[PDB]
Amino acid sequence: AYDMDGTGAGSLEPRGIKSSAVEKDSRCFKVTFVLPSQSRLYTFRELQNVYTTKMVPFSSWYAEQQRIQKMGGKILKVELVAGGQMRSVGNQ
Amino acid sequence: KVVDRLDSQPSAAFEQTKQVYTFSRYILGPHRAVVAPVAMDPSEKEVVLRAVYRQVFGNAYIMEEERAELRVMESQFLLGELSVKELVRALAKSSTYKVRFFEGAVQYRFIELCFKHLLGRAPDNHEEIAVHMRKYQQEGYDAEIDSYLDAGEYDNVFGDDTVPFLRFRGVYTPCDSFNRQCALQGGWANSDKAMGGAALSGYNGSDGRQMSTMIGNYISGKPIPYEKVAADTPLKSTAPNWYARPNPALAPQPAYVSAKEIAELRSRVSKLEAAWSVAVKQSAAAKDTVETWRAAAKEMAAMRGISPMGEAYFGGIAQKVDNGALAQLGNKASSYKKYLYAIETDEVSRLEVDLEEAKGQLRVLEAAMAKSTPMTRTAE
Amino acid sequence: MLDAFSRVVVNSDAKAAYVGGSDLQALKSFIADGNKRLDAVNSIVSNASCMVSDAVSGMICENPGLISPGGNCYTNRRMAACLRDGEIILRYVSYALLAGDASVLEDRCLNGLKETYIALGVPTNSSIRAVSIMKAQAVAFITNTATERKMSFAAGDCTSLASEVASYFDRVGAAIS
Amino acid sequence: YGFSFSVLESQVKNGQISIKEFVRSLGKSSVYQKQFYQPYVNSRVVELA
Amino acid sequence: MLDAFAKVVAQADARGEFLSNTQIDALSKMVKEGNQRLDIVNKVTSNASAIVTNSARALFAEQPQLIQPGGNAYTSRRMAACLRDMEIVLRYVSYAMIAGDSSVLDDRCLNGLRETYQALGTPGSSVAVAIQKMKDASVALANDTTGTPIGDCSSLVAELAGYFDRAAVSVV
Amino acid sequence: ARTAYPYTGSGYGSAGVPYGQDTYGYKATTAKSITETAAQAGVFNTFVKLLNESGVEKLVEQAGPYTVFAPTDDAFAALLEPHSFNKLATLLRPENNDALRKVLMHHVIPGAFTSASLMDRAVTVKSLAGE
Amino acid sequence: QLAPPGIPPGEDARNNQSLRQYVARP
Amino acid sequence: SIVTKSIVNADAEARYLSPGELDRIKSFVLSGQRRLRIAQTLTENRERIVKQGGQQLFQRRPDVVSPGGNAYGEEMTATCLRDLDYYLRLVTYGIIAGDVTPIEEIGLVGVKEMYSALGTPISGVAEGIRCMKDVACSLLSGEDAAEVGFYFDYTLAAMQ
Amino acid sequence: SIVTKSIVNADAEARYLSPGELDRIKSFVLSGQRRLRIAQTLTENRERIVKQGGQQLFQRRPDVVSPGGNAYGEEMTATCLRDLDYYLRLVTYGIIAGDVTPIEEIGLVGVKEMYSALGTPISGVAEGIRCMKDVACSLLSGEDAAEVGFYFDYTLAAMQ
Amino acid sequence: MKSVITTVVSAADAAGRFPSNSDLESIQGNIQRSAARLEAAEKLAGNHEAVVKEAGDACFAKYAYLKNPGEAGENQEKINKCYRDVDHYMRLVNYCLVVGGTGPLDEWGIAGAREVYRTLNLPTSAYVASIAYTRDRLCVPRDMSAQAGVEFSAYLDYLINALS
Ligand SMILES: *CC[C@H]1/C(=C/c2[nH]c(/C=C3N=C(/C=C4\NC(=O)C(CC)=C4C)C(C)=C\3CCC(=O)O)c(CCC(=O)O)c2C)NC(=O)[C@@H]1C
Ligand SMILES: C=CC1=C(C)[C@@H](Cc2[nH]c(/C=C3N=C(/C=C4\NC(=O)[C@H](C)[C@H]4CC)C(C)=C\3CCC(=O)O)c(CCC(=O)O)c2C)NC1=O
Ligand SMILES: C=CC1=C(C)[C@@H](Cc2[nH]c(/C=C3N=C(/C=C4\NC(=O)[C@H](C)[C@H]4CC)C(C)=C\3CCC(=O)O)c(CCC(=O)O)c2C)NC1=O
Ligand SMILES: C=CC1=C(C)[C@@H](Cc2[nH]c(/C=C3N=C(/C=C4\NC(=O)[C@H](C)[C@H]4CC)C(C)=C\3CCC(=O)O)c(CCC(=O)O)c2C)NC1=O
Ligand SMILES: C=CC1=C(C)[C@@H](Cc2[nH]c(/C=C3N=C(/C=C4\NC(=O)[C@H](C)[C@H]4CC)C(C)=C\3CCC(=O)O)c(CCC(=O)O)c2C)NC1=O
Ligand SMILES: C=CC1=C(C)[C@@H](Cc2[nH]c(/C=C3N=C(/C=C4\NC(=O)[C@H](C)[C@H]4CC)C(C)=C\3CCC(=O)O)c(CCC(=O)O)c2C)NC1=O
Ligand SMILES: C=CC1=C(C)[C@@H](Cc2[nH]c(/C=C3N=C(/C=C4\NC(=O)[C@H](C)[C@H]4CC)C(C)=C\3CCC(=O)O)c(CCC(=O)O)c2C)NC1=O
Ligand SMILES: C=CC1=C(C)[C@@H](Cc2[nH]c(/C=C3N=C(/C=C4\NC(=O)[C@H](C)[C@H]4CC)C(C)=C\3CCC(=O)O)c(CCC(=O)O)c2C)NC1=O
Ligand SMILES: C=CC1=C(C)[C@@H](Cc2[nH]c(/C=C3N=C(/C=C4\NC(=O)[C@H](C)[C@H]4CC)C(C)=C\3CCC(=O)O)c(CCC(=O)O)c2C)NC1=O
Ligand SMILES: CCC1=C(C)/C(=C/C2=NC(=C\c3[nH]c(/C=C4\NC(=O)[C@H](C)[C@H]4CC)c(C)c3CCC(=O)O)/C(CCC(=O)O)=C2C)NC1=O
Ligand SMILES: CCC1=C(C)/C(=C/C2=NC(=C\c3[nH]c(/C=C4\NC(=O)[C@H](C)[C@H]4CC)c(C)c3CCC(=O)O)/C(CCC(=O)O)=C2C)NC1=O
Ligand SMILES: CCC1=C(C)/C(=C/C2=NC(=C\c3[nH]c(/C=C4\NC(=O)[C@H](C)[C@H]4CC)c(C)c3CCC(=O)O)/C(CCC(=O)O)=C2C)NC1=O
Repeated sequence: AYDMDGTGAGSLEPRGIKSSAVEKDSRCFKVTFVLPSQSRLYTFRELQNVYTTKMVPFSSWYAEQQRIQKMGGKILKVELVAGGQMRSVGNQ
Repeated sequence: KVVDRLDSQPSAAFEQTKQVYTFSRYILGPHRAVVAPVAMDPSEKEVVLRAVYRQVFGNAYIMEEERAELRVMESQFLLGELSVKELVRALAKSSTYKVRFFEGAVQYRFIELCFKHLLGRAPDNHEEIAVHMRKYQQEGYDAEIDSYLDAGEYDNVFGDDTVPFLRFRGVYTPCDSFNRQCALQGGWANSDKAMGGAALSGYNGSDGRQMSTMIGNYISGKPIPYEKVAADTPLKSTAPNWYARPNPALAPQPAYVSAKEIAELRSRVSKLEAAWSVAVKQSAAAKDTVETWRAAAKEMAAMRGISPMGEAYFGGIAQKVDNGALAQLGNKASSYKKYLYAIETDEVSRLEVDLEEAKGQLRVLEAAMAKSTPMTRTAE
Repeated sequence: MLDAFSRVVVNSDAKAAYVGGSDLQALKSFIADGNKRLDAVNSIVSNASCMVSDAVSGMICENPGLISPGGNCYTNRRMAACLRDGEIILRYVSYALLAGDASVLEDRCLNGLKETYIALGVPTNSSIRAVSIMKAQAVAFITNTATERKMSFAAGDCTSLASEVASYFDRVGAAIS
Repeated sequence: YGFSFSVLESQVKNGQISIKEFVRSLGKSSVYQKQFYQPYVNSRVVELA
Repeated sequence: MLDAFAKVVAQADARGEFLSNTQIDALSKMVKEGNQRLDIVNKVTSNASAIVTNSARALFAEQPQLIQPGGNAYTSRRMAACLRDMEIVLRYVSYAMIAGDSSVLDDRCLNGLRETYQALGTPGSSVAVAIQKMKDASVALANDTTGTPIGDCSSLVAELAGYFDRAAVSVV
Repeated sequence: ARTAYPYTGSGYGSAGVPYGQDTYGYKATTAKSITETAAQAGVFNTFVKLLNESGVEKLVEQAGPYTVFAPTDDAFAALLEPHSFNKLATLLRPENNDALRKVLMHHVIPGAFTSASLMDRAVTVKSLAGE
Repeated sequence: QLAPPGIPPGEDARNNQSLRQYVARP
Repeated sequence: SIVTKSIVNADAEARYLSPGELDRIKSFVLSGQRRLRIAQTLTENRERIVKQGGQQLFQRRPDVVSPGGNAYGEEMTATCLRDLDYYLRLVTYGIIAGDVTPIEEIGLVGVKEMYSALGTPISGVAEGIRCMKDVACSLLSGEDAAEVGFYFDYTLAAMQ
Repeated sequence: SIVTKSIVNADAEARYLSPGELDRIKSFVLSGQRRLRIAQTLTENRERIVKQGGQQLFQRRPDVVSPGGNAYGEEMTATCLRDLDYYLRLVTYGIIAGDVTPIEEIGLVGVKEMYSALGTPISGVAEGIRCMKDVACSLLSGEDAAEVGFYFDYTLAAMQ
Repeated sequence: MKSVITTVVSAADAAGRFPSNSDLESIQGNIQRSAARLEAAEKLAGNHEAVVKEAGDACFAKYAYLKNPGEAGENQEKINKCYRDVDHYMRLVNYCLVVGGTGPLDEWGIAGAREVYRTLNLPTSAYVASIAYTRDRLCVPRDMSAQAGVEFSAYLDYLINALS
């Protein structure tokens, strides 16, 4: 259902990224970042644009930002575009 | 011939108001004719007197200590001996009119003030100002007032019983005279003590110089700038209060303007007029796709039409729908409603809207670009 | 100008009397059939445009000397002025019927009208006839007895307002005489 | 079958979402879970995903 | 048996005191509706047999056990009593609607109906379901124009439904 | 050569203008935040200083669409007249931050009201002060 | 729900009875 | 079915049914009786509904039965009435299921492809369904007709 | 355009154009002259083509111009002939491009949605296009008419 | 716009008076009559695409000579602009039912009409024919209520009297 159901260390499920997003959240970010591949010179695959601007769901923004930081990318701007701030009920 | 006679001519025997007044700005604001009826309640005499004091003094406070002057000459009107024109003649020759509008004034200011008080109009040209100056200098103030009232223009317009009012004629010979009229009456919250500067220059507000602007506009034919006609004006006291596609009311000028935004706006308007002048020629020639086929389709549509109700069975089944002047040719309720969206849906008209509003935004910025030296700037 | 309410106030002010309960039976009955008064005024102002052209043309087929050369209604300008003071008189009579008092009629319309029509050379015989035809149209429109226009009304009696407007019209006629 | 994803297709054509986000919201749609989630056991669902 | 006007008077004698002006403009408003209320009762008494027969037909197409052999609605007699028991409640709901008060409804319709239906073995819940189906058709039939001036009648159809629910909870 | 309002696109049905005027469908954000834009504007210095030391900076830095009505430094300098001075002089004392906060919060409106949005319209709303 | 048996609804006699002389209804 | 759809939507999230879903299932099983009654009325008046809908369709769309039209001839007209009967049956299924799952899974998924492959104008089928909707709602009460046309409207929207 | 489509199909694979694609571009630029000639002939005989196609359509589909039909009245008939002229122009574009990209990108993508929103029967438009195809192929040679009807057939298939 | 409101506060502004009890008393009738005069407003607003249609062909049925060449309705776009004018006038009557006075009529349809209709050869009798045809087809319990019909007909005949 949601990512914060008690799973941590010593769980049966492997350790992973845990979003705090309420289930079926509809909050969304708008992010701009650069992510060079750093593996294209031994796989020899075609290039792609690495400069991206896109909307990312709130329930996936944390795992996305951590993946971007893992692979040497730089994050240039972040904006919450959809959803309120510090709203108790009503993020779904 | 859409206008038959002017308002300088006497009123015809067929019309209750003048024809020019029915579709000018006359029908909108409070600048209308207030006629004294032939027998009056002491209630409704004061309705006439308040309009007279609003007009002849031209928006003056007039404390009742300054009213015990005029309690003699109002009494001949309250009895019913003085007409309204002889009442304004007696009021102009009183001393409170003199100390307010003659006794600290340059002659240009006094002449242009009694043009606005005793008649509903601005000074027209220079030649009618000079004849009144020479009327005063040889005969005095007393004959100067009778030069205004006792001529042709008063009795054909006001008669003897309408109070004077700011005339929205619709037909202006010298043109600018409309702008001078709108810049002489400065809207509903102005006066002549304020616009003449007779209070700031005065000592404890009394004994003020009744100075005047716009005397360079009377002599040289150099017409009134637009800001005194659009900002403070009877045009917006007598406004139609509707939705204008260019809003004619000026925005107040912004602080902290830069030359960069003016440069980009001046490039925008030059692109827009060039686009307009080429979009003009294509209109009314290649305006429609079903236009060449309009002459072709009419002969196909001519055949098989039945006058009586029920035809076009199209097989052995039903009746069918016809016999309407719009409906005989396939048109619906949406066919006449396409003219009601023709700002947005039209390709030519969009350019004409955005040309005028870029002009209106442009015009206020160089009014704000008249101030240079101790002028701090921003970064937008 | 006065109305029906202020008419009793100037009558009580002539004796410094308070308006008591005797005086208010005439005015609370003025309120009871006030809806009939509004329904009667609305029927007249609806067909006021037909009433002038009805009456003035009736005054013409009375007397062809008005459209005779030299006659008082001979010019288009004079015919327009006659159609103008038909409408002014119908306008002030409908003011007086709405107010319930004839005061606004005979200081704003009829005061000074007789010597005006004498000074202009307006013939008074036809002036009487143009007003009488409008009076006959007024009683037909108030009592809903026009030949070719019937208006929707709640059922009831209306001869009192018809008598009142008939009393205003001969006031007009005796004034212009 | 005439299935359609109007909002998703317009958003991806304009560039508001990337092809990754488009595929992500296709994978959690009702069509996908009706065709490749409901008629299978979870072990088979993993393999197909 | 009281009407809504007699209610406030019966509570005024009890304190022994005159009706104050707030009760009076509460009552002149009630008068000022007036025509709407009788338009409502006119619409229900014009279609009474249709209301009753359609509600009974929906009841037996829904619950077939009452007309099953052995049911409480089995045979011509039991059915004739069931047909117009509903018409009795419709009559007394219309009486209470024209009175503005549910005093005639409690006096001579709902007084002792529950142990009457208990002593006969009649299932009171099915009577209540029949009352609800008459209610739905009556409020559906009440708010149509059908050649009446347009206006709102909402405070009157709420009271009309309240009389039906008062009849429905008292039977069962 | 024809059509003043050209369009974006490529392939058949095009006009010669790239998709989005530069082939950018979804463009990055170039504008700075509220306190950033104010601090570079050069005219809202007192406003930004008061926002920072008052603690209201956290409110306006949130992503929520706000309409800020920041007064220029002229506006704060114009408080030295007698009337407004009598009402706001005690906001200079260092223990009165609680009322400075409400005065500042009254200037922030939830929602984005552009100037063209408000032409010939009268709108009533609640600002962050609750008034 | 309903008034007690026999009592005509709306015209009880114990309406404004004092507490010092009120009688409990059997 | 409402129960089925609630169960799948709860199954994807790997959770039991929340009290809202159980509330709605409860309300559905409580209304099942009038659902069956309405399905009764629509079901056993099928002949008049199909006949009168076919009339209103053929008077509104004379081209489909005109010489050469898709439903031209005795056999083609019979087949079109057969299709209308199909859709009335599906509407009864949907009424008893409490949701358009039966209507949409049978007769709506891929209907445009089928009718394009057959050469039939889909707008004619939409007209026939609308005519049947009016005829069928004429035989119901106010609230019943409102709830029954609720499904005809969905079938029309899917068949644009 | 054939060149454009070859370039994109080679671009997705991240390779230069193979000798087959270059061969086909060469053959296209060599035939461009007769392509322009055929486009000439179809282009400047547009009035007769639209007129005679409109006739064959209105005789084959009298319902669309019957009283109340979609193209009923002078204005509606003119608009329908306008649409036929649109499609003839698109066919000339496709003939000069050597491929149906111009026809399909302009006038075919979303045509069913548009004509359903307008209330126009798409089969009538298909009939009009077929009639225009016969009229236009009557004015060409054998091989030219074969190559020209090649595009009318695609437009008809897309407009089913 | 001349209404019940704008009359009594300009009479007070011309005299320099505060709103007295007559000024408040005049707006009390704007509470009673607005139940009737607003009921015709949505009735005309919802069914305005059948009234313009029924008035426009009645105008040309009374005057068939307008479709002759050289006349006002000779071609199709002129008849299209003719139906647009009846739509404009019914929209102004809808506005005047909402304000409660003859404000929007006198500002937007009446003032200056007698010049443009004479300059562009538009016959005013053909204008009042459509308004009269709308006037006699008022079924007083079927179209609207009784007083809403009175308020509607009183604004139709005002336009009839002003155009002639
Ligand atoms: C929809 C029908 C429901 C139903 C009705 C039912 N009633 C009876 C029997 C009686 N009902 C009454 C009721 C009244 N008598 C009154 O005077 C009044 C006015 C307030 C009422 C409401 C009485 C006295 C009887 C017994 C006399 C008789 O009917 O012969 C019966 C069966 C008859 C019997 O019991 O022998 C039915 C079937 N019962 C249902 O099943 C329906 C829900
Ligand atoms: C002595 C010389 C003299 C003139 C040249 C005219 C010109 C003129 N027109 C208007 C007034 C006007 N003039 C126009 C005219 C036009 N608007 C357009 O879009 C068209 C381009 C153009 C008609 C072809 C309009 C529409 C108004 C009315 C503006 C309004 O009512 O708000 C006014 C202001 C007075 C008024 O409001 O009537 C003047 C002075 N009158 C004169 O006395
Ligand atoms: C406030 C109240 C008020 C009125 C009642 C009218 C009445 C009235 N009419 C005229 C003027 C006139 N009045 C008439 C009218 C008539 N001649 C006839 O033969 C008929 C009997 C009758 C028409 C039915 C004519 C014909 C003239 C014009 C005389 C002329 O032009 O020489 C005049 C003189 C002004 C002018 O020349 O127009 C006045 C005051 N006007 C007002 O302001
Ligand atoms: C010799 C010349 C001559 C005329 C021009 C006419 C004009 C005319 N009509 C009426 C009499 C009337 N005139 C009208 C006026 C009108 N009626 C309507 O239905 C319309 C609303 C409106 C004009 C369009 C009315 C309402 C009556 C009363 C009777 C009736 O028409 O029902 C009268 C007075 C009584 C009478 O004589 O009938 C006259 C003189 N009659 C004439 O004898
Ligand atoms: C703002 C505009 C405005 C009006 C136009 C009037 C409209 C009007 N007239 C009457 C009502 C009436 N009007 C008449 C009048 C007549 N009936 C006849 O058969 C005669 C032909 C005619 C006599 C002149 C009668 C008899 C009644 C009913 C009695 C009454 O209400 O006083 C009523 C009360 C009945 C109702 O409609 O609810 C109203 C509101 N009132 C207004 O507020
Ligand atoms: C024999 C008994 C008897 C009656 C009931 C009345 C019937 C009746 N009702 C109304 C008058 C009315 N009737 C209704 C009622 C309705 N309008 C609706 O749209 C709803 C469908 C329905 C509400 C249930 C309303 C709302 C009015 C008054 C209009 C209003 O108040 O605005 C009138 C007009 C007179 C008036 O307004 O007072 C009459 C004659 N007359 C009688 O003689
Ligand atoms: C001199 C002292 C004195 C009293 C205090 C009262 C005591 C009292 N109260 C009630 C009667 C009542 N008392 C209450 C009391 C309350 N209602 C509530 O909702 C709250 C629980 C509380 C108000 C705060 C109510 C509701 C009734 C009416 C009971 C009924 O009608 O069934 C009765 C029954 C007679 C009657 O109906 O009036 C009596 C004797 N009488 C006295 O003579
Ligand atoms: C907004 C206000 C409003 C109205 C004024 C009417 C207006 C109106 N009713 C009808 C249409 C109709 N109008 C009527 C009414 C009548 N026929 C008569 O002979 C009697 C005089 C009168 C009833 C007393 C009838 C019976 C029809 C249908 C047949 C017909 O045209 O006559 C039409 C023609 C188009 C159509 O069918 O809708 C119009 C514009 N409807 C409204 O919604
Ligand atoms: C806001 C109020 C408002 C109106 C009332 C109309 C009035 C009006 N009509 C026309 C213009 C026209 N109006 C008509 C209408 C008619 N001709 C007839 O014979 C019949 C009487 C009538 C149709 C029933 C025609 C045919 C034209 C075209 C005349 C021309 O172009 O010269 C024009 C000139 C500009 C234009 O073409 O629109 C105007 C201002 N427009 C408005 O904006
Ligand atoms: C590896 C570096 C890194 C960090 C630190 C990080 C933070 C981060 N913190 C988040 C939320 C959050 N962070 C907090 C934290 C706090 N609240 C307080 O009052 C305290 C002051 C503070 C804890 C000390 C809270 C409450 C939220 C939830 C916001 C919300 O649900 O609206 C989110 C939104 C994701 C989600 O929960 O769905 C991210 C991505 N991401 C990263 O990649
Ligand atoms: C199809 C159009 C297109 C282009 C051109 C493109 C370029 C591009 N060049 C890159 C890097 C690079 N590009 C260069 C290029 C140069 N260094 C120099 O000194 C020279 C001046 C220049 C070569 C002439 C270098 C050195 C990097 C590696 C940067 C790094 O590893 O930090 C990267 C980062 C991806 C990666 O290598 O992981 C991209 C995406 N992407 C595109 O989609
Ligand atoms: C370039 C590709 C392209 C096409 C095809 C196109 C069609 C198109 N057809 C239209 C109308 C129309 N089209 C027709 C056509 C027909 N009626 C029939 O019965 C026949 C089956 C058919 C003629 C063969 C009719 C009657 C209208 C007017 C519909 C109405 O206004 O009610 C309209 C609305 C008015 C207008 O023409 O501007 C558009 C935009 N637009 C495009 O950009």
